[PDB]
Amino acid sequence: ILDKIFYGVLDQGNGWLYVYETPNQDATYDSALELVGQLNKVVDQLFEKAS
Amino acid sequence: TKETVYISSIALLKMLKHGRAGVPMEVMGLMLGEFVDDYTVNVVDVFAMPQSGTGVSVEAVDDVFQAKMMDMLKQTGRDQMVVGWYHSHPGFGCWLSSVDVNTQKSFEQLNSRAVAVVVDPIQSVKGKVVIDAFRLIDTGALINNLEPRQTTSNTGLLNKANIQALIHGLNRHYYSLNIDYHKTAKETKMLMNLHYEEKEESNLAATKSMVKIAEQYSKRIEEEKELTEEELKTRPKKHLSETADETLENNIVSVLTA
Amino acid sequence: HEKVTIAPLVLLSALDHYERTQTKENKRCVGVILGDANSSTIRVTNSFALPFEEDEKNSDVWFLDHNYIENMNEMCKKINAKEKLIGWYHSGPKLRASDLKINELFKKYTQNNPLLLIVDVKQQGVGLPTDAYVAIEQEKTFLHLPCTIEAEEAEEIGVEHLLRIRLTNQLKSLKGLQSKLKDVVEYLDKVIHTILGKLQDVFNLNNLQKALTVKTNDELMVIYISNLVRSIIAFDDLIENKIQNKKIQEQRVKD
Amino acid sequence: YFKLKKLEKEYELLTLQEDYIKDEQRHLKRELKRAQEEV
Amino acid sequence: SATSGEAAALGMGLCMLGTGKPEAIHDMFTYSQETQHGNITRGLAVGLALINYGRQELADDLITKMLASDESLLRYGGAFTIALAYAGTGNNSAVKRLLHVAVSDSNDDVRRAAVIALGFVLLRDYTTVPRIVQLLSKSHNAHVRCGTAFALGIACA
Amino acid sequence: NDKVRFIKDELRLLQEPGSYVGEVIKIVSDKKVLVKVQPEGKYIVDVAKDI
Repeated sequence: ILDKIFYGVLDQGNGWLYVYETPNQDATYDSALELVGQLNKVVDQLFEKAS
Repeated sequence: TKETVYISSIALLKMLKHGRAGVPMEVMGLMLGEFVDDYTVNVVDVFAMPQSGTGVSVEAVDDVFQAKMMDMLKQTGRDQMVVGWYHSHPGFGCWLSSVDVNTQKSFEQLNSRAVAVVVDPIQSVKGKVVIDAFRLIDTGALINNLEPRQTTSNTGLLNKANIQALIHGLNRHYYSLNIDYHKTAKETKMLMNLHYEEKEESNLAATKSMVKIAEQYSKRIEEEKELTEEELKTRPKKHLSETADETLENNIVSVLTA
Repeated sequence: HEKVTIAPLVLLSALDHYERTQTKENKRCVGVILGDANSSTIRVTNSFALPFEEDEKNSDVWFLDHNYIENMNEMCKKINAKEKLIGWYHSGPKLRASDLKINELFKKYTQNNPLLLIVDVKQQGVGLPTDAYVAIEQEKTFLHLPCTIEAEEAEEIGVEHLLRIRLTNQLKSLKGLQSKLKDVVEYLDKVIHTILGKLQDVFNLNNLQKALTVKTNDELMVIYISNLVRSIIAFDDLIENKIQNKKIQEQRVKD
Repeated sequence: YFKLKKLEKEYELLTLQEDYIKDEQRHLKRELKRAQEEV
Repeated sequence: SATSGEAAALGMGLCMLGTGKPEAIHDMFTYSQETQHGNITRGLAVGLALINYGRQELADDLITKMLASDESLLRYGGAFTIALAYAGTGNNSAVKRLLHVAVSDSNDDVRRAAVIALGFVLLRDYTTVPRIVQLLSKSHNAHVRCGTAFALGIACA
Repeated sequence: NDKVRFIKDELRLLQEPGSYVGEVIKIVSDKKVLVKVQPEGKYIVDVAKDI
């Protein structure tokens, strides 16, 4: 489970196994977060030389 | 001098299609319509003449095939006689050759009001058809020396070389003209059919983009990230603005599906 | 299915023959189409006209010229040798019961299944009211095919010379709803078969659209998220221009 | 009173030039389509 | 007959100057659409402007009917009706009509008749004439720029 | 508005034959410069009135 070979989850109370593994979605978080970091450095060069 | 030559909307589409037979092979076809005095040439219907290996010469005209087709056009509602013929000169300007002078002269005894039109479909791809006409002289407004062709206006001579040098000196087989088009109220909506039949195609393109909505925005966001680094390393905006325009069209239109 | 494409040269040819043949009192003008039906997309690059006269009180009297069929062979074949007769067209808004007998006359000249083209001369519709039908073995039925506009150098040049989103579709959806509504009203008045079979197909396939609303809004917010990251970029093309315009103003003051 | 009504007509003259430019800016985009595509 | 019909249309319009007869407004407008001659139809459209002289807002009935038609000749004479009726003392609503025709119709002659008519409505004050003309002098459509030259040759001449 | 006049007037610039390419070799007191064209030979033309 922690090695990320097969995503799953156990139950140690009753001795069972539930559903865990689910896929991801692109163009939402990972794609948008990388754009925020790039646009933050570009805007810093705008007002710097504007004054 | 100049005059006003009216051409129907249906005649322009047929002349451009006839000139598509071939670029090196010149095409020629007849026309139909009426006249108002000597200052108005009305072009209503056009005729398509068969091809000839002589390159549009005086001997390339067949009067037997002409008489058989014009008699059949009377049953189709054509009461107008032949107002002239059009000859395509692709790749060159608007001018008359030595063959066109001898060819047009042979029709002076038949119809003295005939018009020789020079169309250039190669240079017409810009959205405006470059075309010129040349008419014989039936006189009656002229005789020796007079001033026919009322309402001289719009453009000048232009054309290319030969027929531009002499205008009022020799008016017989060549002189400059203008082109005009007259359309009615019903003919306006005829060309408006380009844009619920087309409504199905609007939602059809949305069906393919419905499963691809994740793949379409994946390429747009990753492209805006690469263009952002190029703007930061410049210390451009043209390539970045083009990507945002495609994203705007893929968003609002996609909302319209709901 | 196959596709049908009508060039604007054929469109204006059929629409002009209304006033040329002096057609009035709700009559029709029967023409002829020339194209290549061998491919999957039927494209008609040429069209002509034929004399047609039919009585209003008598549907068994119609005139057709079969001699003009042989006259175009001595002309078109000497220019374009690839032009053949794939069918004919009509200038009437709606077809009549006489079109079944017209197919018997043109079946000998046509080398394939004749095409039935309908062109509305009133121009009272939205978009492209021109429709096409293909007569096959049912006895016989007419299979409809979508009609498009030919895009070529021999057309668009003349179109652009003479002449020069959802709101349009809203008026198109009203035509489909009012067509089925008026058909039921006329049916109940004349009484108290293929329409009744296909009518319930729409009703059972918009209350059903509300079950996916939970999954519908999942991708709708992504559109606004895509506009949010784009909105920040929109200011990047503005503020940058303001900085460039400010440097231009500083040069104009010193002038 | 005479000079007071002169200012009211000046506001209409500014409106005539303002309403025409707002309409012209939208029609210039139509001429750009006939320009870059034709040349 | 287009030769004898062209001069026959302008002869009736010269007698309708000033007030004239309102019955000739609908007669010349109806027979203009039923004539297939260019010179006769153009002569009737120009004659409609000469019927209403100094009418100002009273000519709006003819202005609307001429601008509603799709004929390039009828739309051309519509600008002359505003020029003659609103000549001298003008109105803010008459200038807006001349500006909308120049940006709507694609005819280079109709667009030229709009800027020429702007000189007759400004005859009240010759000081504000060059303020309007200077904006149309640098524009496109050289056919329109040819009419803007007479704009200073009408009022301030 | 200027973009409309610049594009329509470009037809005169496109139909213009253009200009050749050469290099300066020597000058004289007559205000005539010797221009050496790379494919062609040398030519003596008149200098511009601006410089």
